[PDB]
Amino acid sequence: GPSVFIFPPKIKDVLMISLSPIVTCVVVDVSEDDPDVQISWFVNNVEVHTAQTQTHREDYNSTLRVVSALPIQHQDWMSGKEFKCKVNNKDLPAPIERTISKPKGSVRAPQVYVLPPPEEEMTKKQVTLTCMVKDFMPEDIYVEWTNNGKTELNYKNTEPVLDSDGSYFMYSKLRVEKKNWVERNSYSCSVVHEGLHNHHTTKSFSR
Amino acid sequence: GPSVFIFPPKIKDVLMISLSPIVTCVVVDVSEDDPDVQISWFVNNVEVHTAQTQTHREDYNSTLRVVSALPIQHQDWMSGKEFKCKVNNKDLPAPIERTISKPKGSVRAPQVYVLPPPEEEMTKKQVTLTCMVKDFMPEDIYVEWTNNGKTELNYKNTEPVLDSDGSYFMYSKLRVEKKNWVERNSYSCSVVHEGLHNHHTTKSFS
Ligand SMILES: *[C@@H]1O[C@H](CO[C@@H]2O[C@@H](C)[C@@H](O)[C@@H](O)[C@@H]2O)[C@@H](O[C@@H]2O[C@H](CO)[C@@H](O[C@@H]3O[C@H](CO[C@H]4O[C@H](CO)[C@@H](O)[C@H](O)[C@@H]4O[C@@H]4O[C@H](CO)[C@@H](O[C@@H]5O[C@H](CO)[C@H](O)[C@H](O)[C@H]5O)[C@H](O)[C@H]4NC(C)=O)[C@@H](O)[C@H](O[C@H]4O[C@H](CO)[C@@H](O)[C@H](O)[C@@H]4O[C@@H]4O[C@H](CO)[C@@H](O)[C@H](O)[C@H]4NC(C)=O)[C@@H]3O)[C@H](O)[C@H]2NC(C)=O)[C@H](O)[C@H]1NC(C)=O
Ligand SMILES: *[C@@H]1O[C@H](CO[C@@H]2O[C@@H](C)[C@@H](O)[C@@H](O)[C@@H]2O)[C@@H](O[C@@H]2O[C@H](CO)[C@@H](O[C@@H]3O[C@H](CO[C@H]4O[C@H](CO)[C@@H](O)[C@H](O)[C@@H]4O[C@@H]4O[C@H](CO)[C@@H](O[C@@H]5O[C@H](CO)[C@H](O)[C@H](O)[C@H]5O)[C@H](O)[C@H]4NC(C)=O)[C@@H](O)[C@H](O[C@H]4O[C@H](CO)[C@@H](O)[C@H](O)[C@@H]4O[C@@H]4O[C@H](CO)[C@@H](O)[C@H](O)[C@H]4NC(C)=O)[C@@H]3O)[C@H](O)[C@H]2NC(C)=O)[C@H](O)[C@H]1NC(C)=O
Repeated sequence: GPSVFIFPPKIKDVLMISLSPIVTCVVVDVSEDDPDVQISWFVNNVEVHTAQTQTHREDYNSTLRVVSALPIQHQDWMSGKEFKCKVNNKDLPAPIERTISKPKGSVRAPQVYVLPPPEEEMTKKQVTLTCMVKDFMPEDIYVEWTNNGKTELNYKNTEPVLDSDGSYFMYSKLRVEKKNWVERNSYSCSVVHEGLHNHHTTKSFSR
Repeated sequence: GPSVFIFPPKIKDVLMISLSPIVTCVVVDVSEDDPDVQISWFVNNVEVHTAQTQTHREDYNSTLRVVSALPIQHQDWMSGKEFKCKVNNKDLPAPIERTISKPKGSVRAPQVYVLPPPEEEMTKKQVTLTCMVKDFMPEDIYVEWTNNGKTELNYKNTEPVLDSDGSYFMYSKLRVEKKNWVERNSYSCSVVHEGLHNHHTTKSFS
């Protein structure tokens, strides 16, 4: 029969009041001969009727996939309410129910540092700027590099790693032209995390 | 019936000639009522007879698990030969065969840099050293920090990340006593990868 997966909102979406967090319930292995799936949503066991649901074909193996997106209030996530999807179908011996909520635990703001290129790289045409983000809990975080406020082109993030004390760390690596680095630059690391004031902080090499 | 999974050697083991790389074949859902499975191993379709096999109980669900560990020659893995386990038993309708080999692809040696602590930490008793390992392919790598050659305790590695040019990078973070680092400079980053000369390099602060 079908299988159901449940997915949280993106951390940036739930921490920035201007964005639209969504909880998503995905039904896979739905039969082409029985596409009708009934999906019911609950918030702390109260049924709600606001989800947007769409069906598509998975050509890889001739099955259907149903995607149900529930728009949520930021504060319902942050306050630890439980979101539940209940999936019914003729091809199921019982409804499938999946639940998700913001895990309850310690909160510690990240310490953010920007590191210059290693000295040995300074003979190269392109150099590497590193943003160290550490000591944070929970692991959910959003990190980007920006230049003059514009979300940067060539950076890449590591995933968070569990440190020896139970906090997490990650690094963000930015490649830049050495010319741009030595000349007046505004490269900045920007971090979104629930432990920060206004859920956001930036670090830069200069003002 | 049973299911068979096959696992590669650890990258450090297969790159270091002093270590012992192993290819492992795991049979799950063996019946406690019929524990006997026959496992045969082949390298480039040549049967080999050196594997060590054990059986044990999985009490979670009253099944057995059989683990067969083939000690391999490093060059067989590195040259792209296929390793095959073949699992049989009197009640299977046909044997189950699993194969594994080193993935094909390009090789790029890592560039390794050590980064000092952020200047903000330099007023603290403990500081953070960073080893930046980048531009490598394939993603299989081993990275550690050492202190006067002794493998260090308090470091943690990121996993590799796919970079914009199809190569990989990672970082390794080590916490040290500041006094000790500024005085003795005893900490170095050691990297084991296919692309390096002797499959190894070490990087120190200058
Ligand atoms: C038929 O084919 C399909 C398709 O196959 C795939 O695609 C084709 C083209 C081929 O390439 C093929 O090789 C591929 O496999 C098969 O469908 C797949 O079925 C398997 C199940 O068999 C599914 O596997 C689960 O995947 C989960 C992860 O899914 C995400 O990530 C993968 C990539 O890593 C994506 O492919 C998926 O689409 C998912 O992506 C996420 O989707 C979210 C929802 O949209 C996104 O979030 C939303 O994003 C929007 C913006 O877009 C907004 O931001 C919203 O706010 C937000 O909500 C999200 O961004 C996106 N992420 C990414 C990274 O892209 C796994 O989580 C899951 O693992 C769990 O379950 C396993 C049991 O099945 C178990 O073994 C695991 O241990 C794990 O168990 C859980 O563990 C946690 C703890 O960690 C516990 O809490 C739980 O208790 C426990 N739960 C359970 C249930 O056990 C599965 O591995 C796969 O998702 C699915 N793919 C697709 C595309 O649908 C199908 O099976 C084939 N059928 C047959 C019969 O062969
Ligand atoms: C009865 O219960 C048992 C036990 O259950 C478990 O334990 C209990 C207590 C509960 O906690 C329960 O929740 C647990 O599940 C059940 O047994 C399990 O059965 C499932 C299958 O149903 C097995 O799932 C596969 O797992 C593979 C990964 O296994 C490793 O990682 C897990 C942790 O994630 C470990 O638990 C395992 O033990 C494995 O660990 C590895 O073991 C290696 C061998 O020992 C180690 O390597 C060796 O290490 C030594 C040093 O120690 C040397 O270095 C050697 O050199 C070296 O070789 C290795 O270090 C170690 N790793 C880790 C991290 O520990 C998955 O890979 C596999 O996925 C494939 O197959 C799926 C289909 O089954 C498919 O959907 C997946 O997509 C995936 O498919 C593959 O995809 C790739 C591309 O992505 C393709 O290339 C392949 O073609 C494709 N393959 C296939 C076949 O399609 C499975 O998920 C599970 O391992 C097993 N657990 C154990 C412990 O045995 C049992 O099912 C129950 N029975 C019943 C009837 O209920």
